[PDB]
Amino acid sequence: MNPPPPETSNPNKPKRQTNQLQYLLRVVLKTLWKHQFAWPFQQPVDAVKLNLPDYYKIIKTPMDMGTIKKRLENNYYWNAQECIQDFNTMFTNCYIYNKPGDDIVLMAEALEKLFLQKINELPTEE
Amino acid sequence: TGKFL
Ligand code: NA
Repeated sequence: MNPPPPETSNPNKPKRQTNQLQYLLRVVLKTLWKHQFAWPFQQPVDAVKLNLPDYYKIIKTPMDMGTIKKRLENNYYWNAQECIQDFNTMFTNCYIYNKPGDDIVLMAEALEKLFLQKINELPTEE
Repeated sequence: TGKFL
């Protein structure tokens, strides 16, 4: 079965809204979310619907852009690196679980190319 | 095999 999704709410976690986090939502998330290959990454992997009974036996730090979107919109993060790490965890999980050349891997690679381009232009913290 | 196969 599916585990509980990653936390998007935690009142005693300290939160910030920085210019870098604003960029991560307005530029980085927005660019990847609208892409034709975004759909497998817009919500947690559903191991039941996709018939992947081993997915969460293997992937112990799941992450997806639906979770990231919620974290950004609900000001879950303290800094940009936390969010950047979530994106990189999402990509790494996909490359670890799946085989090279699979459709899902080609989709992640295209999203990751855009992610890297946008992260290269991350503004200096103000 | 494949995720969607
Ligand atoms: Na706070």
